[PDB]
Amino acid sequence: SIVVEWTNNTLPLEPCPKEQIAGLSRRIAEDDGKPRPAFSNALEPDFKATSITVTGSGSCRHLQFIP
Amino acid sequence: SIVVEWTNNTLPLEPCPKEQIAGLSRRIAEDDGKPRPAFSNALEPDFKATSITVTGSGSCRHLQFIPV
Amino acid sequence: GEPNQRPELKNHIDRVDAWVGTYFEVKIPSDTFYDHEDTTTDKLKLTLKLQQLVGEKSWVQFNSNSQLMYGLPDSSHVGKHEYFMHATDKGGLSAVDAFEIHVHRRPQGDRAPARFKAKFVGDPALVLNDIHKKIALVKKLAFAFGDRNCSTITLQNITR
Amino acid sequence: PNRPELKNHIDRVDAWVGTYFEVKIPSDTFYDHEDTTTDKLKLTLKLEQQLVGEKSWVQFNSNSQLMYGLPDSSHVGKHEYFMHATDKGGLSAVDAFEIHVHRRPQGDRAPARFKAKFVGDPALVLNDIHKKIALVKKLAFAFGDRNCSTITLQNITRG
Ligand SMILES: [Ca+2]
Ligand SMILES: [Cl-]
Ligand SMILES: [Cl-]
Repeated sequence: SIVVEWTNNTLPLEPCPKEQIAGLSRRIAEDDGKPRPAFSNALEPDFKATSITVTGSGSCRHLQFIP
Repeated sequence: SIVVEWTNNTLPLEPCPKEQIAGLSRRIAEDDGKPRPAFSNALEPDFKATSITVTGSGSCRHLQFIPV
Repeated sequence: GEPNQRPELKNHIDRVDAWVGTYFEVKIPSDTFYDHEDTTTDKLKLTLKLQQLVGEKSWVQFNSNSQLMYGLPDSSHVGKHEYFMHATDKGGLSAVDAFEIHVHRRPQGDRAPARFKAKFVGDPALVLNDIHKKIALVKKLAFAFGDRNCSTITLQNITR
Repeated sequence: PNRPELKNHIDRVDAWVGTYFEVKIPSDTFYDHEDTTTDKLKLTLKLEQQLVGEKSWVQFNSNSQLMYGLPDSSHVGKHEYFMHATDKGGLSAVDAFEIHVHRRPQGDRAPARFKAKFVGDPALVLNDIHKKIALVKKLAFAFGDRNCSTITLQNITRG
């Protein structure tokens, strides 16, 4: 399995943009880990996504967004 | 005449990224105010550029990049 | 043979984040709506519903054919806005998704490292009235820096 | 022959760790007298005329005259490359330009960390710069940001 980690460098640093990160999180994943078709179809055919995780860091170090 | 002011929102705030602004400056403008073809052709046909001015601000408040 | 079932909303368009002077673009996902007979969202008729005047001066626009939402807000649009996305099937039944567009203040504010100015020929009315010309301006200025079709340009002012 | 000439240096390519960059060669870079603009000439990217390798984080398509790449943490700093333009007289001209690789735009103060698990082995990505370049471009497309580099790769590991 290939675990790929990235950051969206458009997010503001402070204060914690929890509402912006949430929207970005639910756009690629459902309530659980399941990737949405926008994300599956974009990474296909070269990469097939199984599970997505979005955890907070920095100003959002305490929150978690996608299980 | 239409004077348009804009910022490239990908530029870092601090320290003064004078070297990046310079590169961006010479790609759209020559040493003087003259727009380069990459800038002219991109704005055509809707807009015809006449003169470009780029001055520094914020962390680059003291510098000026176009003209010269 | 069977009664038309109403389209259903599966995944809320929750939030659209936009910035003053900066082009934004949101393509409506296909798993947003789902109809028993007409399937996914691209197979439904979408209509965005919210002011005006004679000119299409709305800072938000929506193409129903591409199902693409786009726009370019100014300083007077900062804050939260509530919109409604309507999805109608072939039988005329509809589902509605209420979502919010939050327009933030101009990126970087006054700590921007550089202020670019350019003078063009003509009257500023063709841009300061027509949102589509003003969208063209900002997309072409990004293209002039090699940034294809990206929102790396933030419009600061247009004057004479 | 003719000598092909240099009017406007490629000058500066600003790049960031973990972020895809793309620079298409302008037509007013080189200007020959007999062959005209930079488009018709044969362009080759070089380091002592040492060709860019297959695992190089910078690449150059001679057909599209497109320079692109994806640097990692070991490439931070300023880099000087040389663009060779050969005319139909066989002569060459050289443009020395600079690629300055900055640190990741947010570093470790990023507000969120995204992770995704795919099917395969991390070697197939961590060996081929192009497969890793596709990954990063498709990650941007998943957010509707195609060809914008709004994605900064933080790590690739096995799970
Ligand atoms: Ca139906
Ligand atoms: Cl704000
Ligand atoms: Cl840096």
